[PDB]
Amino acid sequence: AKQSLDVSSDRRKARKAYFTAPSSQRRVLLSAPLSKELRAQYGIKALPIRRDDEVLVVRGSKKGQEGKISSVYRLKFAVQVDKVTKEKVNGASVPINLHPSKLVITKLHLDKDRKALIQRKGGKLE
Amino acid sequence: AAQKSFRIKQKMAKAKKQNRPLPQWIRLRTNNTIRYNAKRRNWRRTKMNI
Amino acid sequence: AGVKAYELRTKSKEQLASQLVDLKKELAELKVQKLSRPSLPKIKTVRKSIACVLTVINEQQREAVRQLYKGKKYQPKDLRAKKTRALRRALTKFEASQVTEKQRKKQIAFPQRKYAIKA
Amino acid sequence: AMKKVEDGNILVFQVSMKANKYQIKKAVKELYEVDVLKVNTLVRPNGTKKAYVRLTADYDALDIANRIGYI
Amino acid sequence: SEKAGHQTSAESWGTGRAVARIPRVGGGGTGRSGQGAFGNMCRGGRMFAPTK
Amino acid sequence: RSKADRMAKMERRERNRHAKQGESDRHNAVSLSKHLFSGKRGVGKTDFR
Amino acid sequence: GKGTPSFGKRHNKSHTLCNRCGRRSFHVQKKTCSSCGYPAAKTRSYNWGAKAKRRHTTGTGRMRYLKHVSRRFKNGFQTGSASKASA
Amino acid sequence: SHKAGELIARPGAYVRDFAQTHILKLKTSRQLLTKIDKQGVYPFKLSHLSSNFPFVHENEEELQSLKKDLKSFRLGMSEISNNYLCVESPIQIARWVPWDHILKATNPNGNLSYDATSTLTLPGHELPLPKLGVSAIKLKSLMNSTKES
RNA sequence: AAACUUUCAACAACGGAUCUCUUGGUUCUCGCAUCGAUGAAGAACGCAGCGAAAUGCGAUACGUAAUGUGAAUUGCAGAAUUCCGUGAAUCAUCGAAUCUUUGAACGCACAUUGCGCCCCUUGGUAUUCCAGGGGGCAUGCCUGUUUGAGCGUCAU
RNA sequence: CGUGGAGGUCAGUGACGAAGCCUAGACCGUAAGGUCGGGUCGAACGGCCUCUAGUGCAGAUCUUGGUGGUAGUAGCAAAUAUUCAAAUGAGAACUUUGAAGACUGAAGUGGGGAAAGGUUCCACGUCAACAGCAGUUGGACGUGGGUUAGUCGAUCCUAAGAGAUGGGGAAGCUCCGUUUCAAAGGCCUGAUUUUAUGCAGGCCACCAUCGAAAGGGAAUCCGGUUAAGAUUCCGGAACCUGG
RNA sequence: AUAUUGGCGAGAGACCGAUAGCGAACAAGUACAGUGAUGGAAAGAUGAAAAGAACUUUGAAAAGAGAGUGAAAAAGUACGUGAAAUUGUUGAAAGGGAAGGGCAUUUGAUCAGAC
Ligand SMILES: [Mg+2]
Ligand SMILES: [Mg+2]
Ligand SMILES: [Mg+2]
Ligand SMILES: [Mg+2]
Ligand SMILES: [Mg+2]
Ligand SMILES: [Mg+2]
Ligand SMILES: [Mg+2]
Ligand SMILES: [Mg+2]
Ligand SMILES: [Mg+2]
Ligand SMILES: [Mg+2]
Ligand SMILES: [Mg+2]
Ligand SMILES: [Mg+2]
Ligand SMILES: [Mg+2]
Ligand SMILES: [Mg+2]
Ligand SMILES: [Mg+2]
Ligand SMILES: [Mg+2]
Ligand SMILES: [Mg+2]
Ligand SMILES: [Mg+2]
Ligand SMILES: [Mg+2]
Ligand SMILES: [Mg+2]
Ligand SMILES: [Mg+2]
Ligand SMILES: [Mg+2]
Ligand SMILES: [Mg+2]
Ligand SMILES: [Mg+2]
Ligand SMILES: [Mg+2]
Ligand SMILES: [Mg+2]
Ligand SMILES: [Mg+2]
Ligand SMILES: [Mg+2]
Ligand SMILES: [Mg+2]
Ligand SMILES: [Mg+2]
Ligand SMILES: [Mg+2]
Ligand SMILES: [Mg+2]
Ligand SMILES: [Mg+2]
Ligand SMILES: [Mg+2]
Ligand SMILES: [Mg+2]
Ligand SMILES: [Mg+2]
Ligand SMILES: [Mg+2]
Ligand SMILES: [Mg+2]
Ligand SMILES: [Mg+2]
Ligand SMILES: [Mg+2]
Ligand SMILES: [Mg+2]
Ligand SMILES: [Mg+2]
Ligand SMILES: [Mg+2]
Ligand SMILES: [Mg+2]
Ligand SMILES: [Mg+2]
Ligand SMILES: [Mg+2]
Repeated sequence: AKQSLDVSSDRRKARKAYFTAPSSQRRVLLSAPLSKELRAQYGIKALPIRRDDEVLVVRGSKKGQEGKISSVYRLKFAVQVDKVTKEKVNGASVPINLHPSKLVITKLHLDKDRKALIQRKGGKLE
Repeated sequence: AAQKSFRIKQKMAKAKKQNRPLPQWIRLRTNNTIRYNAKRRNWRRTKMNI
Repeated sequence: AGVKAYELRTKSKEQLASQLVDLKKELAELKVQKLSRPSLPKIKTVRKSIACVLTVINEQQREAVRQLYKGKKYQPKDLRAKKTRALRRALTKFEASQVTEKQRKKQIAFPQRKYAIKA
Repeated sequence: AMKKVEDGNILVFQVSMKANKYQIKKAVKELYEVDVLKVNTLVRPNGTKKAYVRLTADYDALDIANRIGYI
Repeated sequence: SEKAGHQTSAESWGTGRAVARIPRVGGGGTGRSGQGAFGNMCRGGRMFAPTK
Repeated sequence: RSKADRMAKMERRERNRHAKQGESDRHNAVSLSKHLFSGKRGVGKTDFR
Repeated sequence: GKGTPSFGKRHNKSHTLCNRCGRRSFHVQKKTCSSCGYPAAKTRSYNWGAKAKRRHTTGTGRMRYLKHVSRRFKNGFQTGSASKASA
Repeated sequence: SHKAGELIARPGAYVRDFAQTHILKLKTSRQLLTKIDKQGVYPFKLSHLSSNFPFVHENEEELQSLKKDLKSFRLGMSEISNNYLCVESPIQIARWVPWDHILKATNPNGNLSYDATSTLTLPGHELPLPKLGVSAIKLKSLMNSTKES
């Protein structure tokens, strides 16, 4: 149960906030868990997903496949990993839209800001 | 009326630039609900009223 | 692409005017090319560069005028602060705290004390 | 507009709605370094302003049109 | 809402040979003009004994 | 281009079935006419010939 | 001949465009707008017409200045600028 | 674009399309089209349609008269090109695209995409890679989006 | 006997009920006090690389500056100083600016994109003629300043 | 007996198929109704004990939406009138050109304009809807091009009239009035040399402003030119005002 | 201490569920009407994902038939489910100036229980 008077348990308000969230809020809404290896390595459970991470699909028809993120489509609430596509007989290939909560990050894209963010969340870097 | 004022000619120029169908690249957008121009005007169909 | 305001702030007046007329010539020839081609994605960057240069020139002149009117009574009305019309018309703290000598002596003699009942 | 160049030394420009014939003549002399004989103007049915600028015979509009860069 | 089913301008056309005597929306050119109004049996009208 | 063309052709269908002569034809018919469904006729002056 | 033959003699105008409200309600012989009341200083509105007040009230336009007053109040009518780096 | 390592230039050779015909409005365009039809079925430069060409001396008055002729001929060619009576022959640059980039990036409509904005149709109705499903527009978008090109 | 009419059943039409849904409405409670001559509310006309609206904005025109976040936007095009960055973006924040023609609307007028006057400057040989740029010129009232009026009135 | 919600219970039913809908199948009740099978469908819903109501329709010349018979019926009959060949095209009573026959008959079915409309003008592409038959055609649909002035108008003047100011009414929104019972404003000579323009030394009777694209009014003609513009563009030849 | 159908920010309900609830769940004070003051609508739902039907063949074409995508086109931008009025085809029956109903049985068709 909630205790604060500023939190709302209203389904209409929650659904309106989700469907009219802006881009910088959609960044945090599209978060993905780490692997057990990276979790034991870094001390972090989940991170927001980025355009050059190597993931693994753990749910759905494409469960078991790997690849790099090629696009993070924040408008369509989805992510597009390379080499996970549906092909046609005339030679076309459309990408599959995946949700990031049904993926596992296996390798990060580490720069200055992500190192600061992991140290902010209270992980280790050595 | 072939001898008009600048105010009338200005409103006529805006109404001329507004008279177009829908651009086709707008139909291809993500979650597009505009299917036609619902405010199209024609000279013999409906009048401008100055 | 485009100009950067932190790099424009290290320049002077005639240098900013020269950069302004260069960008204006470039926008002119880009409109000439747009007459033949519909999609030209450099027009947006040249327009934002012109707006940035104009912003920096205006803020330099306004800073000069503020230093010229520093400290004086009767500054110009746009350099004056704008809260609201009612806030500008209200009394100041000095006029609000003006007090008669009779009341001032009364507040000196008998101010409200601190006390407790408990013991 | 192309026909008028090889006809009467006439360049055709789109100008601001706030400009008059003195300002048009002065701006053409400033921008292209020529001498102007005449300026005729109209307001178009789409709401813009168009000027026909006739140059003097010691100048050629074909040269300016090549410089500007649309011919 | 205390004004629901009352924000319209309508008048009864009278006793005649064709239509019933409900108040009807006047005007022209919209599809709503000529339609019945204000009754609890009319579409868009007020309800019987509105809740307080 | 042919995708958007087929889109527009499938979208104009119901307007075509209502026989509008374009997207600018928006004539609205009223429900009932007062001059056709009001009044009575006496022995004096009448409303139509 | 009070109907359709006399509807053919209908080619002048009683009202033209207004300058304050822009509506075509400006009577040319009265020199008065029958909608906004121009050129009177006060804008014409009545309490027996509430739908017209609802049509022309505040918030039906752009609100070019009033839409920022609540933010300026909440921030406290501050002046100056912001500092960098949180340092 | 904003690319710094690019070339920007106009072609200098033109090609007459003899299966097209359209009466022009400019008198210089009509005279120049008479010269072009006299020239033949080979690519031509605008300098070759001059009357001062070829040079019988090295004196620069023939250069000045040829440049004035070119100034008139550009105005003629502007209307001859507008009505598809004549087309330009293009300038090319050899360019390298990585195969792993080609096979990693994907097309939504493989076989059915073409240009529809080009003017020559033999480029535009061409498949570079037929049994992979990549067209000319998609191949040039891959070449533009690669940084290792 | 068929056809035709009517009844009964299966399938197919016409039409949009019922069911399931819901980024909307409606009512109640809590907290707060902030429009305008420093030009408001409202109006007109414009502005996007490719838009008619809705939503934004004013010739710096779907925006400029500053501050935060930290890699997108997406229909296409295009983003190295877009990229281990003094940095995407219809992102959030917003304290600096810009703010056409109007409107209480303020030089006069306005069914007109009409007509003036003053100051500084630049160009035409020019205090007198013409043109461009910049800055001004409403009414009522209050306090003060200056110039005045009246045998209203005092001393010379 | 039945319906929408609420509290409790059946650790109730349900993707091995909830609710709804159809059913020349089955059973129970005097009845309101309840229950089972089959088909269709794809995500929620019941029994009992209680609480509550915007709780049950054949009608109101009821409201809104939909659909019939009449019925392939009435009708598509004012304005004297059409025919032949070729071309185009999937297709021609109706489009284009040619060959014929007619009509308007200069108070024309001709050539221009004023109110009003607003791009309908013209070119290219082109037929789903519209043109009460048709359509390859169009004032339709899609994309563009086109309106050039010292002399033509407006702008200026006043007409019938409208209307501020100074004043005077009215609780007030506002009313009267237009030179009024007001200290109502300009030309210049000055003198000319802080020298630039303070007084000038004579004036000053009129009182704002709006009101005519047919009244009053400074000045332009001819020839050529476009797909579409011209007393405006080009060529030639004039005139008027101001300096 | 009291008022508050406006403005700004929040939290809720034995409230309504697209002919209801505000006129407006959607580019709604919009489209459209009127000289004017004013009057004033209709209109939500493919699918998890457009993967929105490539290719062959008949046709001038719209389209059809194959094929294909999909869990399903008994989901094809006329798109969840698809009632009634009204209509088409097939099967069964009746019919010498209406049709329908009650009691009773014959004929044909069809059907459950059960020993
Ligand atoms: Mg209207
Ligand atoms: Mg003119
Ligand atoms: Mg209601
Ligand atoms: Mg008359
Ligand atoms: Mg009148
Ligand atoms: Mg807008
Ligand atoms: Mg302003
Ligand atoms: Mg006038
Ligand atoms: Mg005083
Ligand atoms: Mg209820
Ligand atoms: Mg219930
Ligand atoms: Mg279960
Ligand atoms: Mg079921
Ligand atoms: Mg039955
Ligand atoms: Mg029951
Ligand atoms: Mg229960
Ligand atoms: Mg009831
Ligand atoms: Mg009922
Ligand atoms: Mg009924
Ligand atoms: Mg009854
Ligand atoms: Mg009905
Ligand atoms: Mg018949
Ligand atoms: Mg008849
Ligand atoms: Mg006849
Ligand atoms: Mg005929
Ligand atoms: Mg005769
Ligand atoms: Mg005759
Ligand atoms: Mg005569
Ligand atoms: Mg035509
Ligand atoms: Mg044509
Ligand atoms: Mg027809
Ligand atoms: Mg037809
Ligand atoms: Mg057209
Ligand atoms: Mg008066
Ligand atoms: Mg006048
Ligand atoms: Mg006149
Ligand atoms: Mg006379
Ligand atoms: Mg003509
Ligand atoms: Mg001439
Ligand atoms: Mg409703
Ligand atoms: Mg309604
Ligand atoms: Mg009418
Ligand atoms: Mg539906
Ligand atoms: Mg289905
Ligand atoms: Mg249907
Ligand atoms: Mg039925």
